[PDB]
Amino acid sequence: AMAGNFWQSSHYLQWILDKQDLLKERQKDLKFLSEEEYWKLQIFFTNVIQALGEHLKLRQQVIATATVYFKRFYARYSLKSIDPVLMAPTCVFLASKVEEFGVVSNTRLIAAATSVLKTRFSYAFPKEFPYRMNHILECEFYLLELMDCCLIVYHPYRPLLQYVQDMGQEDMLLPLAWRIVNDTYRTDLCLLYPPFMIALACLHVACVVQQKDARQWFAELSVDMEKILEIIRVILKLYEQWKNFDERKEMATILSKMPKPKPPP
Amino acid sequence: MDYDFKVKLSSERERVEDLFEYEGCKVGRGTYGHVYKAKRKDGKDDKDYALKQIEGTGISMSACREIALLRELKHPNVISLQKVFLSHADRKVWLLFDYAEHDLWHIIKFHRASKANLPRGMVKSLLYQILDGIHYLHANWVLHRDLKPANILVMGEGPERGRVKIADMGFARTFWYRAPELLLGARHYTKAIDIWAIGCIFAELLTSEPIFHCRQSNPYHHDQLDRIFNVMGFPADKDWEDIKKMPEHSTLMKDFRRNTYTNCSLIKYMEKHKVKPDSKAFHLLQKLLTMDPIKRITSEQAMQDPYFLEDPLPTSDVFAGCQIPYPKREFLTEE
Ligand SMILES: CO[C@@H]1C[C@H](c2ccnc(N3CC[C@@H](F)C3)n2)CN(C(=O)c2c[nH]c(C#N)c2)C1
Ligand SMILES: [Cl-]
Repeated sequence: AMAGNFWQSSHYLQWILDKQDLLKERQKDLKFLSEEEYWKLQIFFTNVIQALGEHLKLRQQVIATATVYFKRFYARYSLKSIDPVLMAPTCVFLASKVEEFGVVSNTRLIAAATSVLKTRFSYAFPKEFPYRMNHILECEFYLLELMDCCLIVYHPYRPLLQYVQDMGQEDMLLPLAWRIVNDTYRTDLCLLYPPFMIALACLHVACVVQQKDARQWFAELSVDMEKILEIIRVILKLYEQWKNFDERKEMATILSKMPKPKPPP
Repeated sequence: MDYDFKVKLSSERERVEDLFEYEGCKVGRGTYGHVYKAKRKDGKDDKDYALKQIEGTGISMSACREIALLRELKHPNVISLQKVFLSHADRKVWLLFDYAEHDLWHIIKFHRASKANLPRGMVKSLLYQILDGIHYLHANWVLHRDLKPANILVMGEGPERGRVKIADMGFARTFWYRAPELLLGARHYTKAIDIWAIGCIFAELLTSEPIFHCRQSNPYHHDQLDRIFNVMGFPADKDWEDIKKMPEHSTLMKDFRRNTYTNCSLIKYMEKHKVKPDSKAFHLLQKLLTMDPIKRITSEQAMQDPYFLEDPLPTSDVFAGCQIPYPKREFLTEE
C-alpha cells in the first residue's frame, strides 16, 4: 500500500524536516533538559514502544510506524503537551490500525501497557500505568490531527531488503543491517532523511563491521554519498552514546526533569 | 494533557458545524456513514461540497484506511480528500471532498427506468476513466475491494464536468460485483477482484442491467454463482485450472452440474441485450469477465485495448459537451 509513491507522499512532502527547524522547536524542552538528556528520553521511549509492540505480538513494521508517529508528535510539540507514557501506547494502537493488524481491544491494550511498564520499566516508573481506554481514545484524536492525518510511513526495511538482494549478500549482511536499521529509531534520522538513505547507511556500517568490501557496489549507486556519510556518523555516534548511557540508572532522574502537563485552573 | 495546549488547540480547531451548512442535505447513508451536500458558511466559495460523517465513533479500521489512503492518493479519477475534521465531543470523523452531482448507480438507474417507460462515447469514456483510476490505485498497491456503480462518482457542471471520481477507500479487511473466486472462499483480495467488478460495471453500462443480478457469514453463495454460470457458462477444467484449490470447490461440485449451463455464454447473453459479439467492446468485456482471476486482463492492458483507439475516442468529459439529462440527487430525510 503506497509502495513506490515515496516522492509524492506526505512522509516526503511534509514529514522530512529541516534539522534547524527541529532544533528550534526543541528549544522549549531544552529549558528543562540538556540536549543529551532529551536524546536519552527519545532512546527510552523508542524502547518502551518496542516493548509494547513485542508484548502485543505486533510485527516490526507496526512498531516502526508507531515510533515515527511518536517522534513526529514530539518534533512539533513539547513533552508537557501530552504525557509520553500515554502517547506511546496510543501510537502503537493507531499504527496497528493503519498497518491493517487490527483494533487492539481496550483490555488488551491497557493490560499490555500496565504489564510492560511494570515488568520491564519499573526502574523508571514507580507507579502503575494510570491511563484507561478513554484517555487513549482522547489521545488518538489529538495524535491524528497533530500529524495532519499523515498515516502512511515509509521505513528503511523494504529498500534494505532490495539492496542486500542486489548485493547477493543476504545471509551475511541482512541480520546485522536490519538490526542497525532498528537502532536508527533511537535517533532523529527518520525525520531527516528518506528511508532508502538510512538503509544504505546501515548496510554500509554492516559491511564495515563484517569487513565486507562493498566500495564498488556503493560507488555504482546514483546517491549523494555525503548524506550517506552524515547518516553513518549519526549511527556511529549512537553507539558511543549507547555505551556511555545507562538508561536504567538515569531515566528516573531524566523523567523527573521533563516538563509535565499543567492541570486546568 | 497540558491545559494551555488543550485550550489553544480547542480555540484553533475548525469545526464542521461552523464551517459548513449541511443539515437536511444528506444525499447518502450506508456502511460508509452519512454523505451530505454542503456549502461553506463563510461564503467565500459558491461551490458545492461533499461532507462525509464516517460510520461509528473514533477511528475504526474503515475510517483509518480511508484517511490513510486518501491522504496520499492524487489522481484525476480518484475522489480527492480536502480536509478531515475530528469532532472531539462525539468522537465523529468528517471528510471533505468536492461534490459530484452524479454517480453510476443514478445514471444507470435513469437509463433502466427509461427502457421501462447516452452520447456516443459516454460508456467508453466512463470505462476508460474507471480503468485509469483503478490502474493508479493498483500501481500503488491499493485494492478498492468494493467497486460498484454507487461509488463511481461523475462530476456535474463545473471545471471537471463529466470526470469520473472513484470513491470509498474505506473497505478495510448484494454480491452482483463479487468475482467468483470470492464466492468460492478466496482468502485474499487481489487486483483481479477489482477487474471483475469493472467488467460487471462495463456490461451494466452497455445494457442498463446488472449482468449478475441475483435475489437477496459464509463466503459461498449458491444463487449468485448460479447467476454467473447462467450468464458465462460453467467453467471447464482448462478455463480455470486452480478452481480445484478453492476452499468451496467440493461444495461447487456437489451443488452444480456443468451440463445445466451448456447453452450459456457471455456471447449469448450480450446478444440478447443487443451488444455485438464481434465488436471491440465485447472482446474487452470478455477479457475483464474471465472466470479464472489469473486469466483476467490487467487495468493497464485494458487501457491499451484497441476499443479505446476505435471511433469514438474516450473524452475527458464523459458527457462530451452534451446537455446532462440526469437529474440532481435527492435529499434523504434521515431520522
Ligand atoms: C444516492 O446514494 C449515494 C450517493 C453517494 C455520494 C454522493 C456524493 N459524494 C459521495 N462521496 C464523496 C466521497 C465519498 F465520501 C462518497 N457519495 C454515493 N453512493 C454510495 O452508495 C456510496 C458508496 N460508498 C460511498 C462512500 N464513502 C458512497 C450513492
Ligand atoms: Cl472464462
